[PDB]
Amino acid sequence: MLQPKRTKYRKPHNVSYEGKAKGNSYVAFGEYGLVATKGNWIDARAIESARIAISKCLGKTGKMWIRIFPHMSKTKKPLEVRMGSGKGNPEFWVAVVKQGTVMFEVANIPESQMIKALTRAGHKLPVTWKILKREE
Amino acid sequence: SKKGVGSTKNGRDSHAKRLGAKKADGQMIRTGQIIYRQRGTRVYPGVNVGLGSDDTLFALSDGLVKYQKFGPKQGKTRVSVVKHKLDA
RNA sequence: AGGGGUGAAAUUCCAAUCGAAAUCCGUGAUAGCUGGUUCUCGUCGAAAUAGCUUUAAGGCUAGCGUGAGAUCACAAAUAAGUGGAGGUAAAGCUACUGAAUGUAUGAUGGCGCCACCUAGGCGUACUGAAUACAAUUAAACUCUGAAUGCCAUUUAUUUUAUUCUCGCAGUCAGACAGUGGGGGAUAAGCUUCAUUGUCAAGAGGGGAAGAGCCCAGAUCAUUAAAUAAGGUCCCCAAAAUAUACUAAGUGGAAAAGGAUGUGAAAGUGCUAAAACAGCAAGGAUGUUGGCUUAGAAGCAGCCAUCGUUUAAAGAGUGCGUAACAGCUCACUUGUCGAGUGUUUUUGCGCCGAAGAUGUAACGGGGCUAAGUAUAUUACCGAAUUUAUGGAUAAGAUUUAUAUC
RNA sequence: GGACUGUUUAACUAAAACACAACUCUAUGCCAAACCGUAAGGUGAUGUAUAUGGGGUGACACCUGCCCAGUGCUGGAAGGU
RNA sequence: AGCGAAAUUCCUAGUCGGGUAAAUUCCGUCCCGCUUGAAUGGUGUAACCAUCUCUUGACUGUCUCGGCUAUAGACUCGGUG
RNA sequence: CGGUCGCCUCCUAAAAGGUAACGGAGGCGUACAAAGGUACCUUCAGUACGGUUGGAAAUCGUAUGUAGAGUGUAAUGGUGUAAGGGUGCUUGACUGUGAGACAUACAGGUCGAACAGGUGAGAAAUCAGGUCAUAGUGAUCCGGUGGUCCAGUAUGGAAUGGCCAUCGCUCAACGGAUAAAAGCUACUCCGGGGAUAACAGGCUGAUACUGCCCAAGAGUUCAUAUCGACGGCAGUGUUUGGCACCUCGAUGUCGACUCAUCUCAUCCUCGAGCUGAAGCAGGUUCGAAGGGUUCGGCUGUUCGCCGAUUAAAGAGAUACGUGAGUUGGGUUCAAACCGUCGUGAGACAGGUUGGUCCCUAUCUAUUGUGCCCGUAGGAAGAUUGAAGAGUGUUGCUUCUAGUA
RNA sequence: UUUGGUGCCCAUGUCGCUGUGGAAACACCUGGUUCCAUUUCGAACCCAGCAGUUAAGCACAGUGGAGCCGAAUGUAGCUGUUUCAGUGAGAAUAGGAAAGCACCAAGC
RNA sequence: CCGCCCGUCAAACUAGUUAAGUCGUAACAAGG
RNA sequence: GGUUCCAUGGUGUAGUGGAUAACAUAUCUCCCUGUCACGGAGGGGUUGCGGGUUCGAUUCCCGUUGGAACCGCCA
RNA sequence: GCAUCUUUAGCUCAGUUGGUAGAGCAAAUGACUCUUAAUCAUUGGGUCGGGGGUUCGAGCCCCUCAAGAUGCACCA
RNA sequence: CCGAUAAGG
Ligand SMILES: *C(=O)[C@@H](N)CCCC[NH3+]
Ligand SMILES: [K+]
Ligand SMILES: [Mg+2]
Ligand SMILES: [Mg+2]
Ligand SMILES: [Mg+2]
Ligand SMILES: [Mg+2]
Ligand SMILES: [Mg+2]
Ligand SMILES: [Mg+2]
Ligand SMILES: [Mg+2]
Ligand SMILES: [Mg+2]
Ligand SMILES: [Mg+2]
Ligand SMILES: [Mg+2]
Ligand SMILES: [Mg+2]
Ligand SMILES: [Mg+2]
Ligand SMILES: [Mg+2]
Ligand SMILES: [Mg+2]
Ligand SMILES: [Mg+2]
Ligand SMILES: [Mg+2]
Ligand SMILES: [Mg+2]
Ligand SMILES: [Mg+2]
Ligand SMILES: [Mg+2]
Ligand SMILES: [Mg+2]
Ligand SMILES: [Mg+2]
Ligand SMILES: [Mg+2]
Ligand SMILES: [Mg+2]
Ligand SMILES: [Mg+2]
Ligand SMILES: [Mg+2]
Ligand SMILES: [Mg+2]
Ligand SMILES: [Mg+2]
Ligand SMILES: [Mg+2]
Ligand SMILES: [Mg+2]
Ligand SMILES: [Mg+2]
Ligand SMILES: [Mg+2]
Ligand SMILES: [Mg+2]
Ligand SMILES: [Mg+2]
Ligand SMILES: [Mg+2]
Ligand SMILES: [Mg+2]
Ligand SMILES: [Mg+2]
Ligand SMILES: [Mg+2]
Ligand SMILES: [Mg+2]
Ligand SMILES: [Mg+2]
Ligand SMILES: [Mg+2]
Ligand SMILES: [Mg+2]
Ligand SMILES: [Mg+2]
Ligand SMILES: [Mg+2]
Ligand SMILES: [Mg+2]
Ligand SMILES: [Mg+2]
Ligand SMILES: [Mg+2]
Ligand SMILES: [Mg+2]
Ligand SMILES: [Mg+2]
Ligand SMILES: [Mg+2]
Ligand SMILES: [Mg+2]
Ligand SMILES: [Mg+2]
Ligand SMILES: [Mg+2]
Ligand SMILES: [Mg+2]
Ligand SMILES: [Mg+2]
Ligand SMILES: [Mg+2]
Ligand SMILES: [Mg+2]
Ligand SMILES: [Mg+2]
Ligand SMILES: [Mg+2]
Ligand SMILES: [Mg+2]
Ligand SMILES: [Mg+2]
Ligand SMILES: [Mg+2]
Ligand SMILES: [Mg+2]
Ligand SMILES: [Mg+2]
Ligand SMILES: [Mg+2]
Ligand SMILES: [Mg+2]
Ligand SMILES: [Mg+2]
Ligand SMILES: [Mg+2]
Ligand SMILES: [Mg+2]
Ligand SMILES: [Mg+2]
Ligand SMILES: [Mg+2]
Ligand SMILES: [Mg+2]
Ligand SMILES: [Mg+2]
Ligand SMILES: [Mg+2]
Ligand SMILES: [Mg+2]
Ligand SMILES: [Mg+2]
Ligand SMILES: [Mg+2]
Ligand SMILES: [Mg+2]
Ligand SMILES: [Mg+2]
Ligand SMILES: [Mg+2]
Ligand SMILES: [Mg+2]
Ligand SMILES: [Mg+2]
Ligand SMILES: [Mg+2]
Ligand SMILES: [Mg+2]
Ligand SMILES: [Mg+2]
Ligand SMILES: [Mg+2]
Ligand SMILES: [Mg+2]
Ligand SMILES: [Mg+2]
Ligand SMILES: [Mg+2]
Ligand SMILES: [Mg+2]
Ligand SMILES: [Mg+2]
Ligand SMILES: [Mg+2]
Ligand SMILES: [Mg+2]
Ligand SMILES: [Mg+2]
Ligand SMILES: [Mg+2]
Ligand SMILES: [Mg+2]
Ligand SMILES: [Mg+2]
Repeated sequence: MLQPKRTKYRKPHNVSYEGKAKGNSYVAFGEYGLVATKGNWIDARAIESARIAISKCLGKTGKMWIRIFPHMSKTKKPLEVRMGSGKGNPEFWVAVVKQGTVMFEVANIPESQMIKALTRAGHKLPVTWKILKREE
Repeated sequence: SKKGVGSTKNGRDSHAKRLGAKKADGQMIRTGQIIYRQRGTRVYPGVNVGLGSDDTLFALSDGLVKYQKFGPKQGKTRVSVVKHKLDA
């Protein structure tokens, strides 16, 4: 569970996922990458599921990079509570994924395993994923 | 069931001081009129422009106000009152 | 005998009435709360906001209306140009503050193994300061950084008022739609703000039916004409050509995901020195390699992942055998004589798709166009505009009570 | 559960509620305490502590423990206000 | 002290035994009694109760399960309304 | 009930200003005779090197470093020759004023050129009407104190006032009702509100339930016979919830009885695929709503546990169907007691005993039965059948056959 | 024109490296007895003089190392109407860059 | 007498019985 | 679900308005006794975790754990 | 039901929040005594309940099971 | 003031 060690403010305003791609737009560490086609909020739980999936379907020498990180937190008012009396407490951490951000990249294992690995990682995420390669 | 609700702790705010520019560039001005209200000198004073006990810029003579950018990397602002200078 | 009586006590009883009788008087008590308030026409026409309030269903002042007067330009509006203030959108984090990924050099500790009881040393499954490279995040981060909007001025045009003074108000429960946000869960026909509009206080046409969506603003009459949104098989006024697509009634509601549905395009491999599929044949030897496993030896985990002959053959393609074995395939050759294979971007479609009266997810009948996309020329369509006439308000020429 | 017989909300509650015989505490020496009134006057009572008024418990049997810090009540020398 | 899942027990339809083919009610007992308890009394108690609660014999249309008969209505005619 | 009530700083606040929420973070009800005024001089923190006590870090010297230092304080803005540090002299932390502006409903607040008097620093120019700036504060009335060129109720005084300065309010509910003020009402009453809750409806679908997508694994071996993690996407309205749109000039709210109707996410019966299906009996999935889907003990109960049967004892909706159809056991009137809270009147989704359930059906809907008229001459008979309604459940034994 | 002083500017003006220079001037320098001064030091400030001096500073030429600036194209955001026309950033890059504008005194 | 010995509590078996359990020291001397 | 209190040695509790932590029991050593208990002498041992303010935090401030005490109603 | 916790040598329990485990009893062994008790030393003894997954590495972190116990509904 | 002394021999 990726989680920031400390934050200045416990309850920040949510960060919009509508728009194009600011950074993390092109594969620059590996050479195959999982691009998104639909901006959405995905939490550290989905990252861990996807990361564990990649590692289980990886080999003995493959290497992977996780680009996105759940910097922003989100709150949730307790159940059966009427509106008012302040904001709720932080519950889960979410990374902001915009349309066009490369979430996971893989390298150093043949192409078919890498294509399969990115597929299982993207089936764990809500965004509509797509495979991309690194420019020569 | 209401389940009860917690209590909020920060609901305090102060009156908004109506700061900012008062006289725009090119506007004619008489002596003693406010040109810029600020907290700390955001706009430096030039010629024919004074300072107060609240860092408020006021004119010292008749004329047209004029802003000129100066300072390192043109990051400092300066105001002045260019006198009527009609001079026949 | 009533701010009293009586009460084996229940707030019992005290003339069908008792948390304190009945009747008259003060009295027409008071009610920031409901309800009601009676003839007509013409001109104009709001607000549901800010501050204060023992204030929140009320009140005062300001804001918005109306009547009278003044200000002619220096006042106020509509466009073009110019100057300036700002720190938002965006972007960036070697330009700071936090958060934060990988690589390389690495303080640091953990971890050891020694010597030494204290000064330490050699490697660290690993932790990770600082630096370099590459990449990230932010309402309360900024080395930067717009547009719009705002202020002022210049020019052109328009109005005597959006400016000033006086008289009389009403309003202080708002609603929805688009856009930027906060709270909520990127839920609410939710709640709270900023801005553009409508309704409130506004009919007409479209939306099948709808206060707030779109087109617009109703003085009265006309069985006149041209149009806006929207539409032209029938209900219901009005259309035709031409080119393609869909086979789902899709149209005429839906996601993650799945599929030799179909059309278009751009590349690449082989092919009449024979393509692909299928059919007919072979499809091996060391060997069943060796550890290993009761055993594996073409098909348990391994030690790996051999080499020759040869057209081809794999420590095998599976099934399968305790294991071999055996059937059989990946691979090669031959009958075969016209198309096959793959990648990428797209248009329209299929499944995913289950609720309670009755077709019931086109308004209905129906429709393979009467569906979708494109081009040309038309038409219908409002209380809009034009045309004829009647009524009326304010400004002008002017005084006939005439024309604008 | 109430000892019992009884009484109670006329006109939604008859009961475990009220009352009852019994126990205890307290006040009261008589022009008594208590009570109605403003007072006179009167009830108590033409009664006299084996009597009267009030608080609590409620046949009968066995029991009723500790605390006098706070409050209430009674008494108290002086001293302070 | 006495009593105790109580007209008191939240957890709790507490554990166990009895009653029943089967028992959130009932009877006895157990006791972390959240928060029982001694004159706002504690524990027992023969008789009594249009009191509350549980088991049981006889008894029956309460029920399995509904059916028949007679009147007064309802229904029809005349009058008031 | 809890929290807050005045002022100041940042964000939300959408680059002028302004802008709300029981939105997100913090402070203030001061401090300084120097931390004021003036003249002069002077400039970081940290780090590197070198040095007794002295140590990672006291002080010294040199260098580097462009602010991470300081500026009394909560933040923001400003400021590195400054507004920061030191020294000398001083008290302008003056008197009477005040053109012109900012912001404002008012009351109040903020800046201020310049004039006269007399001073402080400085050679002089110049600066000084409190501090780098924004919080550090409370109206009126009443009374007290100091000064005073005013009044002194026939006159002279005095008393008592007037003017200026000043003092007494966590009047903090901070534009302050009065100098002085807490609770219960189930014994209750009045004026109103769906401006505002409890039942039901409406919107939402967080939660709940049903389903699907990926495949880690479990499963003599084997993801997909049967399960299915970590994750994701939907459907229903079906539990607990959110909003407060309809109803407070009344929509009767639990359970039971009677009558049932509808949906399918199917409990039985009916058909089929797969099976880790030998047979019997099972598991899962698909199709299917025609019919059926028991009686009892305890509890008001729905629910629930238990007993005995059955082919089965299904999940829901219909104002959690049904009181102008029944009941009133429960909740919730007045009575009474127990435990607990309160000093108390009283109170408890704590417990217990008792306790009024009205209406003759006008319209429509429905079950039956009639009159009139039409069906084109009238009447009496017998028919076809467009559109319909009713029923549809299933078990046991024997044989087949102890055969497959 | 060059040197010296100064104002305006506020890195395309800086930091640094390599060399050259002084006639006059600028500077170090020579001493503290005078005016003046050290929170202690004639270091500094202030005096009165130019013996020595080109290390410094200062002034010139080179140096693209660090720092700074930064075109055109394209893109993100905006305004309208479109689903296209303007507006146009930030980042990155070719590259520029060894300051510039005036006044005064001296030999020129 | 560094003798003897009593009564609660705790454990087991059937108030008794039990080799080495806990709190005291009541009785046997003038047993203090 | 909300609100108030507490966390100090091995165990039970005081203090500190920032500069400092004690009491009792318990523990250890030594007298003591035939021995032991009791007795006598001496010795020793302390702020729940975090994170801010200050030159300095047990104390001051905000959060996070554990243990308690109160409330959670009107329909 | 749900959410929550626990399963650790023969028994009762700490383990530490990742480098693979001890404490106290019980047992045994000695020492010790005439011999015991007691005492004292020493001492063997673990499938961290069963599997999966993360990690270089799981008693330790996350899931599913097996057996119990808790707190929230035997509809307010 | 003044208490105790494991079992079988
Ligand atoms: C009382 O507790 C009700 N609000 C609960 C009803 C639950 C029905 N599933
Ligand atoms: K109502
Ligand atoms: Mg402000
Ligand atoms: Mg009165
Ligand atoms: Mg009463
Ligand atoms: Mg009466
Ligand atoms: Mg009246
Ligand atoms: Mg009144
Ligand atoms: Mg009008
Ligand atoms: Mg309006
Ligand atoms: Mg408004
Ligand atoms: Mg009112
Ligand atoms: Mg008004
Ligand atoms: Mg941004
Ligand atoms: Mg950064
Ligand atoms: Mg509004
Ligand atoms: Mg509003
Ligand atoms: Mg809106
Ligand atoms: Mg929002
Ligand atoms: Mg919103
Ligand atoms: Mg609304
Ligand atoms: Mg209105
Ligand atoms: Mg309209
Ligand atoms: Mg219409
Ligand atoms: Mg009109
Ligand atoms: Mg036309
Ligand atoms: Mg048209
Ligand atoms: Mg037509
Ligand atoms: Mg359809
Ligand atoms: Mg396909
Ligand atoms: Mg295609
Ligand atoms: Mg539809
Ligand atoms: Mg027309
Ligand atoms: Mg018209
Ligand atoms: Mg009785
Ligand atoms: Mg009786
Ligand atoms: Mg009665
Ligand atoms: Mg009665
Ligand atoms: Mg008398
Ligand atoms: Mg008498
Ligand atoms: Mg009594
Ligand atoms: Mg009694
Ligand atoms: Mg007593
Ligand atoms: Mg006393
Ligand atoms: Mg007394
Ligand atoms: Mg007792
Ligand atoms: Mg007893
Ligand atoms: Mg009972
Ligand atoms: Mg029983
Ligand atoms: Mg009962
Ligand atoms: Mg009993
Ligand atoms: Mg009692
Ligand atoms: Mg008593
Ligand atoms: Mg009793
Ligand atoms: Mg009776
Ligand atoms: Mg009759
Ligand atoms: Mg009749
Ligand atoms: Mg309150
Ligand atoms: Mg602004
Ligand atoms: Mg703005
Ligand atoms: Mg500050
Ligand atoms: Mg000074
Ligand atoms: Mg100062
Ligand atoms: Mg007064
Ligand atoms: Mg006089
Ligand atoms: Mg106020
Ligand atoms: Mg105010
Ligand atoms: Mg009323
Ligand atoms: Mg409403
Ligand atoms: Mg509701
Ligand atoms: Mg949903
Ligand atoms: Mg299988
Ligand atoms: Mg829905
Ligand atoms: Mg349901
Ligand atoms: Mg509203
Ligand atoms: Mg309704
Ligand atoms: Mg009505
Ligand atoms: Mg009615
Ligand atoms: Mg009714
Ligand atoms: Mg089905
Ligand atoms: Mg049929
Ligand atoms: Mg019975
Ligand atoms: Mg419902
Ligand atoms: Mg119902
Ligand atoms: Mg039902
Ligand atoms: Mg409900
Ligand atoms: Mg009904
Ligand atoms: Mg009913
Ligand atoms: Mg009835
Ligand atoms: Mg009805
Ligand atoms: Mg009842
Ligand atoms: Mg009854
Ligand atoms: Mg009562
Ligand atoms: Mg009491
Ligand atoms: Mg019909
Ligand atoms: Mg030189
Ligand atoms: Mg109640
Ligand atoms: Mg021996």
